Amino acid sequence: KNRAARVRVSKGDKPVTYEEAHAPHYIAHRKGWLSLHTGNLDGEDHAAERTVEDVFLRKFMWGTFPGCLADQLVLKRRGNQLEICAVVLRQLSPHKYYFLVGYSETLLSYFYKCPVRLHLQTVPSKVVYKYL
Amino acid sequence: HYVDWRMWRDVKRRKMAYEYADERLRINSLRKNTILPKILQDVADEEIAALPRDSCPVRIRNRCVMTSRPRGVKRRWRLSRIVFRHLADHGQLSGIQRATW
Amino acid sequence: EEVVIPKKKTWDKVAVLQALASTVNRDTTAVPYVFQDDPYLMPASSLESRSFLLAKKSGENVAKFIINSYPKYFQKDIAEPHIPCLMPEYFEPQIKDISEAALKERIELRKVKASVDMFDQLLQAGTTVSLETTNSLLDLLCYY
Amino acid sequence: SLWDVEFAKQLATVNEQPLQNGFEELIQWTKEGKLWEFPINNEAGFDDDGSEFHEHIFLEKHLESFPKQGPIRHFMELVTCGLSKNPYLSVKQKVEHIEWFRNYFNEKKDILKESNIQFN
Amino acid sequence: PPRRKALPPRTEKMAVDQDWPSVYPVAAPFKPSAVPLPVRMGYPVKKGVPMAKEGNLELLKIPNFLHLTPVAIKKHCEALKDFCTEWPAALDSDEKCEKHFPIEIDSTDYVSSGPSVRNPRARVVVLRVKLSSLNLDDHAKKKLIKLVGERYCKTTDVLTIKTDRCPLRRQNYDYAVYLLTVLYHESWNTEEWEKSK
Amino acid sequence: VDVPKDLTKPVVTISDEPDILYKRLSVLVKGHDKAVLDSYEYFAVLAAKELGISIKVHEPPRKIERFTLLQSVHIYKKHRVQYEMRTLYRCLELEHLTGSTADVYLEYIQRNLPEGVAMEVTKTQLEQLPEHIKEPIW
Amino acid sequence: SLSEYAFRMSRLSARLFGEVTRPTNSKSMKVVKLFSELPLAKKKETYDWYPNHHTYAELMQTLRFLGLYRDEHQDFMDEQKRLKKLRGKEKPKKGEGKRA
Ligand SMILES: [Mg+2]
Ligand SMILES: [Mg+2]
Repeated sequence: KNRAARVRVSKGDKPVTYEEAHAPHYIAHRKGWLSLHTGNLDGEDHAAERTVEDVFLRKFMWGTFPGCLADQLVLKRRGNQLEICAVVLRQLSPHKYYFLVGYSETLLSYFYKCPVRLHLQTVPSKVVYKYL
Repeated sequence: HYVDWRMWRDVKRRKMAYEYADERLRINSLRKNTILPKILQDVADEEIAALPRDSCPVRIRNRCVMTSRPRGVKRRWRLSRIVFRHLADHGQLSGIQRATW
Repeated sequence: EEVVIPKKKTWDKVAVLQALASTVNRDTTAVPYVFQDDPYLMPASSLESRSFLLAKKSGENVAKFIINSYPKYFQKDIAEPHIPCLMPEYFEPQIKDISEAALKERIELRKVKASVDMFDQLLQAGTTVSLETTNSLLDLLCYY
Repeated sequence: SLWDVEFAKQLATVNEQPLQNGFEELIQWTKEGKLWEFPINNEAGFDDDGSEFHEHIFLEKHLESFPKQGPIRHFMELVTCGLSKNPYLSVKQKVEHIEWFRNYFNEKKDILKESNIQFN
Repeated sequence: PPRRKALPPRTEKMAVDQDWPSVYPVAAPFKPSAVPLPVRMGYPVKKGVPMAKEGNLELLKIPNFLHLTPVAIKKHCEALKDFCTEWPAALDSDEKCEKHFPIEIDSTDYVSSGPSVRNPRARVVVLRVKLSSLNLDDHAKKKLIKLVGERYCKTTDVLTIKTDRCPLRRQNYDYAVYLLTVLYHESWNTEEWEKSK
Repeated sequence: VDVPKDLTKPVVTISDEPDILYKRLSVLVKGHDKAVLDSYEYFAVLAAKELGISIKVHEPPRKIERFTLLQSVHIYKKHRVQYEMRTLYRCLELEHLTGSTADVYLEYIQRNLPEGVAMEVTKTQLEQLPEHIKEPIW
Repeated sequence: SLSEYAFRMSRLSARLFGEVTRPTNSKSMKVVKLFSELPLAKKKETYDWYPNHHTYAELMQTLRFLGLYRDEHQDFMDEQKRLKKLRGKEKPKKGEGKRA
């Protein structure tokens, strides 16, 4: 039996979100993609470069915001601009959020030579789609 | 800080192949024609053989840039099949979905 | 028959953006644009507003300090056309030779202590110093 | 002068206000060069030293040292034709290839003398 | 003291009659605290309802057209109308356009995403001209057709020249014009070896 | 009440050179979402109608690129997992516009182009015969 | 195969459009082919194949030492190494040959 990115059943007290509860065969049927770019299009290029950038950005954000991210990240590219959208918690103080946001945006912009803009949506707790 | 010594050697081969690349092109141009005298072509053959081994472009292998897997790698994304499937199933690859028809 | 070709109008590279900006108007319910648009992240008072901006500026300074301290991690151009601002910053006297040209370099870099010490060493060496360079050094010392 | 530069900075400071909207941020990015200049040209910021089509293509002017007759001329005609058809190379490197062939033939003139060929 | 409490969403402060283009000036990620729309997205669970906009990652994963409302589009076009000229009235039909401008130039610009914008496909220049417009007699017409070969389509009586050797689009355009000029001049020119036809 | 009293309109300067004439502009947008393309098409059509540009929109046939990979990590060649990438095309052809109008329209649509959508714009520039080709001097 | 008029017309066309004037053979045409395209080694895909793992590792290592990046994997490795040292299994130093 397949076990690719599937959250298996449990006692029933395990909370899951919409993204992690849906199996990969539901992609483009019930849930969309976590990253949008023109690399994976007919005639376009730099698909490998976008993939490497996306992987590094997700790891960088995960380590830069420990215990903050609730769900996955939404990465968008429009021309030269890069948009990183994250759903975070509210445990940390706003001063720490603003300090990290300014530091992360500046560091990523200089590293990837493109304007990087970070947007945060704070939630009281991790949203539970269902209990598996 | 690369994945393994095999990847490190491949990087060195790519660097040494990027260097001496124009020199190989110029010498091989002499070797790949019948207009030039045969003695000059043989000298060009000796020169290109005396060139460093790692500068040969056929010693470069398209390994995975995540797990250093020498085979099962898609060239468009430069990823091994297992890493590519893992990212695709998670949904981190744009415009990639399961094929059903 | 003759066709009348209209003259080519010209505008600045930001003229369209300025026109689009003029279309929209100031909104009242919104907070200042510098802050986030999240209910938890939006400032509540003026003191919170100032503190959040200072924290964000502090983060930018920390990021800039890291970039300047470790330029080698960001020396990889991947953007075309080149973006000079998004590059590592260098503020060091690369030319270590004791000469007028390197002294002028330190004057441009605004290294007051290095420039005056180098000027003293140059004077002790006996090599001539241009009047313009001396005046430039005085301007740097007077301001700092 | 330095004082005038600082005076200009002070004038910028008193005329400087925090960004008020996304359009202003895009305008600032465009002026700073961080953002592209729409419409997209796909060639902005790239000039091959202002060279023209005749300089890029017609490279026969660089074969003056090379003999105009013989197998060497035939080989160089092939090389120049390939360089002219190449779109990924600049004029500087195209000449550099010709310079390398001229130097190589000069070094190997003795072999050419054996094969009854004269270079330069 | 208790943890900092998030303020109520500003949609409450927003009124029914509002300048929505001002609320969403540019393209921005979806914000439930700023969008006064009770939009739900997500596949419902058994005896369930689609997830609310708060914390809905699926809504965030949609490129929103809030900044492109019809009112905003009309206002933006009205401001940008000052930047546009008027097409000539005499060139009413394509026949008149062909009559006054026999030469047509085709080039392609590509819009991509990423730090780099360079694209080698932007150097291709296509020049189309009908040989009927060109001042060609019998000898020049026949010689030009033989020289160009497959570059000329007899059914459309159109000569098409594609230039991609030059690195720059302007250089390709200059080379294309130069090729057309030399082809025309050489076609009109008569050579002695042509007598052996 | 707190509205700006005066607004500084962007400066538009008319040069002395004739504007470039474009016979037809073919704007082809590639994407993975048909609804996004439909929304972008409606936005582009509305903008063209407001600016008075004649525009025709049609849907080129879609392309699907499929490939297969091993389902497992070892000794399971028989079982495969198949992936695909769907590229949907939408072509908007605008005719009888000048260079200035085309430049403004392109800049407006490109800035409003959503993420994950590629645009290819094909030009059709009208030109006269060159001076050298006017008459057979040779 | 072709008449003299056709041959000279074809040669004139080759001169006009930039092709090789002389009647070369297939082997000799490789000289034109080699210089008409970038070498595979010189292509950007070849040398810029791997990302700079030295940069992507040292930069994160510097950030972690500066207290701006938390690595769960590195914390796991450090904790396991500390526990092994407490248990007794410590890494032998270079030049300390247990078997020697
Ligand atoms: Mg099975
Ligand atoms: Mg191999």
